[PDB]
Amino acid sequence: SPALHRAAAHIHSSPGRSTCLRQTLPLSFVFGPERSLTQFKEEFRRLHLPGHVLLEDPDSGFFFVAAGFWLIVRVLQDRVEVYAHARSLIREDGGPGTECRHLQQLLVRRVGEICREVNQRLLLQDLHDSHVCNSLLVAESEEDLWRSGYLAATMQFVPGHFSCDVVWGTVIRVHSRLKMGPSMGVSRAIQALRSVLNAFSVVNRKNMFVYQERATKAVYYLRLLETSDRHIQLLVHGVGQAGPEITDELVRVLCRR
Repeated sequence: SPALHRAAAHIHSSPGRSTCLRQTLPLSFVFGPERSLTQFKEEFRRLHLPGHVLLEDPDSGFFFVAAGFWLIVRVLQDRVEVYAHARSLIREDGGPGTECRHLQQLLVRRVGEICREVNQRLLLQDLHDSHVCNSLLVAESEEDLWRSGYLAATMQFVPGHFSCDVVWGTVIRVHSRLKMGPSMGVSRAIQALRSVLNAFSVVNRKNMFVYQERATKAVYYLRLLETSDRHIQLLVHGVGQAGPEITDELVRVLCRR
C-alpha cells in the first residue's frame, strides 16, 4: 500500500510524461455515493480485464493489476483516477506503447459500460419498487407522451443512456380471429396481454411488463408491436439474456390465452 501510494503520487506529480498515461472517466451518478459507495466497491472488486488479475489493497482500496508496467485505479466517493506507468508508453514497435494504448481504450470502454450498467440497474430497481418507468430506461414515444436528489443524472445524461437493447425477440403468427380486436384496426392481442399481465404492467409505459426473476433477479421490459395481418411481434429488453422464467413461460401463457 505505501508503494502504491508513492507510485500514484509520482505519476500524478509528472503530468504530460511520455512514460505515463492518466485518464479520468466520471460516471453518470444519480443518487451520489449514498447508494453507490457499496456499488462502487463491488465494481472495483469485480470489474476487471482479461489477461490480468485485479487485486484491491484493503489498506487504501487501490486496485493493482498482476500477471495471471503498473496500472492502478482509485476508488473515491465520486471521482475515478487511472494511473499507468511503463518503461515506454509510446513505443508501438513491439514495445508496450500499443499495448498501453489498447489497454487505455479498453479501460475507457469498460468505464462507459459500467456507468451504463449502473444506470440500467438503478432504473430497474426504481421500476420494481415504484412500478414506474423512467425516461432513461426507455425513450418516450408519441403515444407515451400523449398518455402522460436524483436530478443530476437526468440533467447530465440525455434520455436513452440507461436504455437497454432487446435481449430477446419473438414472432408468433396470430390466427384469423385476431385481425382486429374491440378497437377498429387494432388486434385483440394487446387486450389479451393486458388482461393476462395487468399485475406487472407499467403505468408510465404502455404495453410494457416488468417482473424481477425469482432466481436471476432480472426485471426486464416487454414491447409487443403490431407488425404486419395483425400478428404478434414482441421484444424483451433486459440487462442480459433472460432465463427460462421469461424465455418460455410468457410464450406458453400467450399461447394458452
